[PDB]
Amino acid sequence: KELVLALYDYQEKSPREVTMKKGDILTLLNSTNKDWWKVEVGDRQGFVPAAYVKKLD
Repeated sequence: KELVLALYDYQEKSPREVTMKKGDILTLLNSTNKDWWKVEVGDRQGFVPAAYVKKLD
Protein backbone atom coordinates (compact mmCIF):
# COMPACT_ATOMS: atom_id res chain seq x y z
CA LYS A 1 0.00 0.00 0.00
CA GLU A 2 1.26 3.47 1.04
CA LEU A 3 4.48 4.34 2.89
CA VAL A 4 4.69 5.80 6.37
CA LEU A 5 7.61 7.37 8.21
CA ALA A 6 8.59 6.09 11.67
CA LEU A 7 8.56 9.15 13.89
CA TYR A 8 9.84 7.29 16.97
CA ASP A 9 11.76 4.14 17.74
CA TYR A 10 9.51 1.30 18.79
CA GLN A 11 10.59 -2.08 20.13
CA GLU A 12 7.98 -4.82 19.91
CA LYS A 13 6.36 -5.97 23.18
CA SER A 14 3.93 -8.64 21.93
CA PRO A 15 4.09 -11.52 19.39
CA ARG A 16 2.06 -9.53 16.86
CA GLU A 17 4.28 -6.46 17.12
CA VAL A 18 7.25 -5.31 15.04
CA THR A 19 10.31 -3.18 15.88
CA MET A 20 11.10 0.06 14.07
CA LYS A 21 13.60 2.89 14.30
CA LYS A 22 12.89 6.62 13.89
CA GLY A 23 13.53 7.56 10.27
CA ASP A 24 12.45 4.18 8.90
CA ILE A 25 10.12 4.08 5.90
CA LEU A 26 7.52 1.32 6.30
CA THR A 27 4.88 -0.05 3.99
CA LEU A 28 1.39 0.51 5.47
CA LEU A 29 -0.48 -2.80 5.33
CA ASN A 30 -3.63 -2.28 7.42
CA SER A 31 -4.92 0.94 8.93
CA THR A 32 -8.41 -0.24 9.93
CA ASN A 33 -7.56 0.08 13.66
CA LYS A 34 -7.27 3.58 15.07
CA ASP A 35 -4.58 2.60 17.64
CA TRP A 36 -2.39 -0.04 15.94
CA TRP A 37 -1.38 -0.19 12.25
CA LYS A 38 0.03 -3.25 10.55
CA VAL A 39 3.20 -2.29 8.69
CA GLU A 40 6.16 -3.91 7.01
CA VAL A 41 9.54 -2.87 8.36
CA GLY A 42 12.31 -4.10 6.15
CA ASP A 43 11.45 -7.78 5.69
CA ARG A 44 9.05 -8.26 8.62
CA GLN A 45 5.38 -7.43 9.31
CA GLY A 46 3.45 -6.60 12.46
CA PHE A 47 1.79 -3.88 14.49
CA VAL A 48 3.08 -0.50 15.66
CA PRO A 49 1.28 2.40 17.36
CA ALA A 50 -0.61 4.34 14.67
CA ALA A 51 0.46 7.49 16.51
CA TYR A 52 4.17 6.88 16.01
CA VAL A 53 4.04 6.94 12.19
CA LYS A 54 3.13 9.54 9.61
CA LYS A 55 1.62 8.89 6.20
CA LEU A 56 3.62 10.26 3.28
CA ASP A 57 1.52 8.92 0.36
